[PDB]
Amino acid sequence: MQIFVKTLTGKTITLEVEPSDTIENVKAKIQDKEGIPPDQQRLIFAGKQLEDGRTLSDYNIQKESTLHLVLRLRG
Amino acid sequence: MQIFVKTLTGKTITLEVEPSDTIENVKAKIQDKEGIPPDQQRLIFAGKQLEDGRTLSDYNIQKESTLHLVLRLRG
Amino acid sequence: MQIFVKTLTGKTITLEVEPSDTIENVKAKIQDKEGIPPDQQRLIFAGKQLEDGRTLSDYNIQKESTLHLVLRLRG
Amino acid sequence: MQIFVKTLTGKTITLEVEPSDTIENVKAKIQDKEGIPPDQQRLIFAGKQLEDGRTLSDYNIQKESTLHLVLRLRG
Repeated sequence: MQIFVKTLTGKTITLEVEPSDTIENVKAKIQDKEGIPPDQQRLIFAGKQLEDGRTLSDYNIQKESTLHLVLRLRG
Repeated sequence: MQIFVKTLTGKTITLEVEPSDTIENVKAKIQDKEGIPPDQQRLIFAGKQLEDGRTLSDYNIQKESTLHLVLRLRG
Repeated sequence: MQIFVKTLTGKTITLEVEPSDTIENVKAKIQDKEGIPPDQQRLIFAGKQLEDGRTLSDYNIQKESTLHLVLRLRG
Repeated sequence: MQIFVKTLTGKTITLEVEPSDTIENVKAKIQDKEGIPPDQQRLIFAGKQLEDGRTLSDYNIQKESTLHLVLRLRG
């Protein structure tokens, strides 16, 4: 299945994922596509920051769902 | 199976792959060999731009097939 | 299950892991969260240095256990 | 099983591996332990450079075998 990740300027990243993929896997795929390492990534769905160890289905993220990407800064 | 990845100068990278390998896997292997991360890579077969989440067999890419590698620039 | 990795100022990194995870996998997860590559990491449990090729269950590390993270320097 | 990776000054890296592990997997473990990425690594066993896609058993690499590590430079 396909989902989308959007930056805050509305730039979009298209991903191929499975419901059993962890949020961490999704971050790895974002790194694969954009060079942004997982530790610098926060993903948000329905206003909620998503935890690395949980799956997409845990958050009811289904096909064509849109996630939001923001940076994690040091400190 | 074995495939070749050619740069635009005709330089060749030899890879060992399975038809069920994703294009992303191939890019990982190119990184394993040349240090070029996946997000900087564009793979082309028969003039067709190749997507990370799909497999080699999805494109009918066969033994001794040649992919072409070009860089992805920012913006 | 969830474990905690503690830095020496008592800063905490929380991880979701399986007992069958290798120490190396844990290091990969720490890299996923903090950007610290595995080779720079030493993990300690009950005063004992943990080996990359071994599992968490090999060390009898269970849920809510605390590991300590230390740096590996050159030479 | 256990194998050894030796530099040309004879410093040793100890690895635990499977016969079904690829040469690339070993290079990944060498990166995990020393921070040297696979593309900069050449491994030598029995006077021959080892190809990433082969398994250890393809080269008849056995328990207590020692591989030799040399750098790959740009050309």
